[PDB]
Amino acid sequence: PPHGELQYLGQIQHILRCGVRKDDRTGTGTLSVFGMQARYSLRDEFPLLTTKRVFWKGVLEELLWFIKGSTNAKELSSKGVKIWDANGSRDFLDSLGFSTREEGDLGPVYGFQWRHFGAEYRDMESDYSGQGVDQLQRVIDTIKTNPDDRRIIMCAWNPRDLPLMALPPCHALCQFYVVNSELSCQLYQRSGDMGLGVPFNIASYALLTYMIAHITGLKPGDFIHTLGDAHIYLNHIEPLKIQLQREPRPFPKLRILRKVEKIDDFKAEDFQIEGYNPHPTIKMEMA
Amino acid sequence: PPHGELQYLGQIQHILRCGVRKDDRTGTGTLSVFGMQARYSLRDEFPLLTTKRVFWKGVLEELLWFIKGSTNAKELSSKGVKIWDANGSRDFLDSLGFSTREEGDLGPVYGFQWRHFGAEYRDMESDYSGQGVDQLQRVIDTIKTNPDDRRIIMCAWNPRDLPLMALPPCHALCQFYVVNSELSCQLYQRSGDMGLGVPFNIASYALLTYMIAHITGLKPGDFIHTLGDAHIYLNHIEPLKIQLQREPRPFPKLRILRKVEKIDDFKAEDFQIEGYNPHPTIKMEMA
Ligand SMILES: O=c1ccn([C@H]2C[C@H](O)[C@@H](COP(=O)(O)O)O2)c(=O)[nH]1
Ligand SMILES: O=c1ccn([C@H]2C[C@H](O)[C@@H](COP(=O)(O)O)O2)c(=O)[nH]1
Ligand SMILES: [Cl-]
Repeated sequence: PPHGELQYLGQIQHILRCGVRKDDRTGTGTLSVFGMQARYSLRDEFPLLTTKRVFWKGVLEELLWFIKGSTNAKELSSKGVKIWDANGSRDFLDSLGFSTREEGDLGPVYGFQWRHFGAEYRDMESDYSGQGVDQLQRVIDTIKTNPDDRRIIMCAWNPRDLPLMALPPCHALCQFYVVNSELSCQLYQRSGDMGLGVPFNIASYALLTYMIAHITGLKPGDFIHTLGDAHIYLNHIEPLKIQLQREPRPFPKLRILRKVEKIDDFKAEDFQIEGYNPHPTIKMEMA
Repeated sequence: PPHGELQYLGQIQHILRCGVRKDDRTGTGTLSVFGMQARYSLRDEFPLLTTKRVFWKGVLEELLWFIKGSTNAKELSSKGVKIWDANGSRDFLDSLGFSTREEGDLGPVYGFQWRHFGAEYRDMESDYSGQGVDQLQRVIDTIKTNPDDRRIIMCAWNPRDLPLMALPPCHALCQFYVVNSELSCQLYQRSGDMGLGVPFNIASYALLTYMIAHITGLKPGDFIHTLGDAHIYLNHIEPLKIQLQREPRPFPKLRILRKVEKIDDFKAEDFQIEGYNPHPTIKMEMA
């Protein structure tokens, strides 16, 4: 029975061989395929890639920051995870014509869309309690009451809010699915940087699934990752060919250390990755 | 190259062989698989299924009806297509608690979200011009000016609006992609009745791509159909095994009969399906 990591490595291989050359907004150049889908089993394994070290601290801390609805890069910055920092900087905000906005204000990105979809965004300090739709809690209650439901969706693509956003979300929607007591999740990702983004993104949605599984009493099933524009940046080709030579190692397991009742209650300390000794990190220049 | 239709038929097969029983509200039951993807080439052919007849005129009228932003079932019904009629009727509306709604008023469904995303829904009679995001035109404008864009999305899944819709959308979002003068489109369909609904859905989005390609000077590229809950109703199993007997006849072609430059300008008479040779319609009862 093949290693789950092979779905991912297979996709890189496919894009390297069949991707078509396609310029991008950043100017870097890509090899590009439109429309891909892979399936990672969450059953007694957590698919944290092993052919390079993935930023597990970043994934967990960033997901908790989404859960709490934060739209303040500094709030994540402070937990030791700098991934959003450039996007909240003075210069960049200015780049986009957001001169009035205070630094760190990312606008109505994921955390606001997850907890407050449709509320009038003001700034990153505002109290949004009980405004907009709480999609994350709705997904959880739907699972608890009607697992057969075919509309368990959370959606961060808000055409109305895109003008106000630092970055338009790559992870546009996700759907949950339950049969035989197993919770699955399919993410629609409109845009995937295969090198730097995608491994992080898989870990991030798998983690969401385990969290949701845990508070609804279900076992984690499958994470189905669907891609729009799946791309390898031209300058990721060499780092990736090195990656492609390494041997997958067993995926870690993910242990949740205490029974947790509300998704809001999860703390970073609740979670232990166990058995993860990946091949070394591989830097890939950000585009 | 294998017939495109085989993608669909092989999905039916997979669900028959591999799907798991899952209940729905009707008490029909389904076999179900979560997460599937098929690719239909649009180059010089049009995937209107041939192993049963597809309701092409329903497809074309319905798509033109969405493009106008209509949410009134009666406007479609006057074209000879009755697919939305039940959902707009006095008894149905009452069943949803829209006791005071004019009959035909579907609430903010596809047409409204496509043309007026995020406007406050009034009724099916209202003038909406100027309000909401005209996602369909924005997608068009973006294809002409910035074909490389990885953000060309139209979203019908509006959590704010769901409580007011006759039905929640099955097609939650679609993404467009351009490379080498070819326009592709991926649909994310959260829920697919494989027998009754999917061959229709496929024709629908293939048609839309053909329309947009036309007005932007592009060749049709690929249609990628992604599915969440891909299901066969138990009372379709037998009809489907009849269908699987049949061997696909070359897909017809779509000719568009005149130069049209605004998507609103398309009329049904503008389109000819040429060389469609389906086996007979197979009746499949609505769940
Ligand atoms: O979680 C994320 C965020 C971004 N990206 C990549 C995809 C693109 O390369 C780029 C976003 O830029 P656009 O697709 O918007 O051009 O970052 C990811 O892979 N994952
Ligand atoms: O364009 C459409 C609309 C509906 N359905 C099917 C999918 C489900 O069987 C049902 C919708 O019911 P829910 O998924 O909302 O329960 O209709 C389609 O296949 N295509
Ligand atoms: Cl990483």
